[PDB]
Amino acid sequence: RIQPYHEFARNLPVPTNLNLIHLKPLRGTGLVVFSPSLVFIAVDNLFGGDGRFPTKVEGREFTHTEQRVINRMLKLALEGYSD
Amino acid sequence: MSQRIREMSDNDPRVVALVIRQWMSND
Amino acid sequence: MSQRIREMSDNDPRVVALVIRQWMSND
Amino acid sequence: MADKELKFLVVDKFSTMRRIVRNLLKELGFNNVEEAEDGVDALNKLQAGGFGFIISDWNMPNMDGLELLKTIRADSAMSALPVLMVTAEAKKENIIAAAQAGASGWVVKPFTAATLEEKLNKIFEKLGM
Amino acid sequence: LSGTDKSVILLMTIGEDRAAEVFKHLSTREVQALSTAMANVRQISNKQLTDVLSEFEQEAEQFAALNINANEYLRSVLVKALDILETRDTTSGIETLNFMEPQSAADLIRDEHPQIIATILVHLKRSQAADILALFDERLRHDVMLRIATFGGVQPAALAELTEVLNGLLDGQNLKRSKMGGVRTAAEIINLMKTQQEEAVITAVREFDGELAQKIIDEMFLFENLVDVDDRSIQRLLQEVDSESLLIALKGAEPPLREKFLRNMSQRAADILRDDLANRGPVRLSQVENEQKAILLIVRRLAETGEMVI
Amino acid sequence: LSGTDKSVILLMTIGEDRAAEVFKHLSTREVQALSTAMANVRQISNKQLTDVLSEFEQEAEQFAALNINANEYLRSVLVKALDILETRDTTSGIETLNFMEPQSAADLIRDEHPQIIATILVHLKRSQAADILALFDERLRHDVMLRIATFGGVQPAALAELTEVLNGLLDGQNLKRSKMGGVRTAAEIINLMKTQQEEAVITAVREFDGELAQKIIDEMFLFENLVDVDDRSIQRLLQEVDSESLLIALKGAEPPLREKFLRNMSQRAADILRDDLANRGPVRLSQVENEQKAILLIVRRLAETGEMVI
Repeated sequence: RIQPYHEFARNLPVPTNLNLIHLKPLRGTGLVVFSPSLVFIAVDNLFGGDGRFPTKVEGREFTHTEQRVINRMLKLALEGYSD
Repeated sequence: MSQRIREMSDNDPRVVALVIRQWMSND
Repeated sequence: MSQRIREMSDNDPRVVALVIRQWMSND
Repeated sequence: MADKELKFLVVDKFSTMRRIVRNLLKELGFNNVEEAEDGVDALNKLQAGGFGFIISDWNMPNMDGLELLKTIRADSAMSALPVLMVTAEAKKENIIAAAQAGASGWVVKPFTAATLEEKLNKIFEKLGM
Repeated sequence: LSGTDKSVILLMTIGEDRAAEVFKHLSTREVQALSTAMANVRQISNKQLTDVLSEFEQEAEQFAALNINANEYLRSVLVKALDILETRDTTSGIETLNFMEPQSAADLIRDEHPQIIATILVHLKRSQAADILALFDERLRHDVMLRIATFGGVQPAALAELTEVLNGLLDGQNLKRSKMGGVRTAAEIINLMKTQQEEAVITAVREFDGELAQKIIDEMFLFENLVDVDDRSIQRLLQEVDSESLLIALKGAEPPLREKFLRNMSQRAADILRDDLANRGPVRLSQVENEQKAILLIVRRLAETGEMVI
Repeated sequence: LSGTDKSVILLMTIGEDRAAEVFKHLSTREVQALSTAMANVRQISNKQLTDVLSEFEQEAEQFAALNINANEYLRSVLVKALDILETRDTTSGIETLNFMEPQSAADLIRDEHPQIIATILVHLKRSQAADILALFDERLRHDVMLRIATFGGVQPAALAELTEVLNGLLDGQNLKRSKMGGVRTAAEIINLMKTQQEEAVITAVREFDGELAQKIIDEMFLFENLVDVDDRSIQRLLQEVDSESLLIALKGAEPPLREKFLRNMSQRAADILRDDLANRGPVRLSQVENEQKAILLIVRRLAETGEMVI
């Protein structure tokens, strides 16, 4: 879907993990948006979560371990996108 | 540290391996 | 200050580290 | 149109969520926003008066959203004050209890700015604002 | 010192080249175990060196060295004149599929093809295969039994491939070496809580899942279950429990458990304990809980030594 | 001299190059501790040198030196032939997550993901995890318990990353090493004030927050609470309190506390104290407060030695 930036911002659930990326040599800053549900699912899978107890988003900031998990996911996503 | 260290260093590695295997089996 | 200072200075640093570790553990 | 000088009280146990809600309200044209960390502080600030709308979280320390809503409704001076409920889990029993308590609206985390704007517009239309 | 420790000291004291040469004649499991043990070495004393060297000499004389490498020698002799370690590894895997818990093996092979399950169980011990089959559902268990009854033999290549796959799965499991996460670990955690939070957690788990809470309850020793323990174990327990500690702990115990303890004591001691219980004033619940915790620790210690059956 | 002091003297007396070489074989915590201890060194006497050198020689002979660097030797042997310190560090972090106060650890991991909390508690001791769970709210605690009940194991990489993050948080906390700022510190401050300002501060804090004042009150020993202390501790206290000091202090004490003190004294001494109280004239409140402060200091000294329970 192609739409103005304000419409895209208006349809983003909050809070959310927003990652700024650069696509060299093109000029500008790209965004990789990770929903909290996906982050929680990845954290569950990485740390032995059975998946039977979904974690409800309380609106809190991501912890340092969650930040590192997001880091790893973003690195994998950027490698895949570049390839 | 007598000559026993040097004498043991000249033993066949297979002998050392068998001694190690027996020691681990006895555990 | 007898020769013991010089003898201790020639010891392996790993030995000194292990002695330090044991001393700190005993605290 | 709703009065842009309407005073909003945002109650949540997380400061980041309160800041996000305040920024969303500012983007909607409401600049008079105050924040409360729990139900006790929210009630203390309500006793000061001057508020026209409340956005409160369900699970908060020392007082949950349902008890705060019941206390607000039990007060004659604030029984008509609209309260918006924001939660992380939309259990049917909790929603029914809040509706019986007199909740003006319900929002489920996570949500978008469009959903919050729609809820505010619906609440204002119901109140004739 | 264990044999692994002696071997590690020997490898450390012979030089890096000699130790590397010795590793070439050792299996992967032995090399991994020695490397793990070599990792945690912090110091080797004079006795730990001299005794190890002397024992190594006596062991080298025990089997009188010799034993040229069997595989290379056999291959050379066969080539000049004209199974083996693969057969030994298959036999070891057969052994490995018998020392495991029946539940673990059953869960490992539950999703396998019924013919594969039957083939695996044929090479296993009768008791282990019997226990594994007991944990399967009716249909799958009976299908495996019928396939066993008509087992026609497996080619060596297919058996070797199955053994290799099972070895890979076992290597993955050992790398994981799953830390105890079942109801037993929670029960151990729950038993060390205060009564308030322990009961609250138990009730909440029952609210979520009554079966799960019951499993945790069945795996926990929260006192008041010593009535179900045999008289001999209780009598053994009383020899290690202080009289005052037992008196304080039994103050908050139910009359059935109190009579269970009294019946296992001597009549004079039973009368003394009854008089002390009747005469001693109220005791704070925290002290009684602490004494019961100490008695439970004594019970656990006795059970670990085999002197008490729970 | 502690072992750290002896190690510091040894490092100072072997030269800068040798000390630097020794630091390369020590962990970061040990190096930091030695550097901190080396910082405060002002003088090393003849005994502090000779005894340290002799003890170092006897210790080097105790484990007979040896113990070539395990990591480098193991790596070389594995490379030539074909966990470790990472596993040891993970084990140490497991130990580190058990020696802390349950409240501190619970607050540290309160905001973590429930699966992360469950994973951490699985590797912890049963008692420590039980205490941590007791401090969580009902919903989060029960969610963590349910996740523990269905714990399926964690990959080594994720566990290592979590351990590294926890180690970083612990390093930050230790760098802070938060000086005691809770209600206990204020209670210690308040107990050393005069009665006027002490009561004024307590009343004002209650005006601001009754719960906060009650917490400070519960953490302070402002006398008149010795009635709630056991009889044995009071009897032990009377052996260290001067008769005149007790007489002056008990002049302004309530009749319940006065009878509590009298009941723990011998009957002749109790009668003497009663007669002195009845016959002695009025005593200035400042002197009574000073005597009560001295008695409280004696109580604190006895409690620190374990002879008195508060």
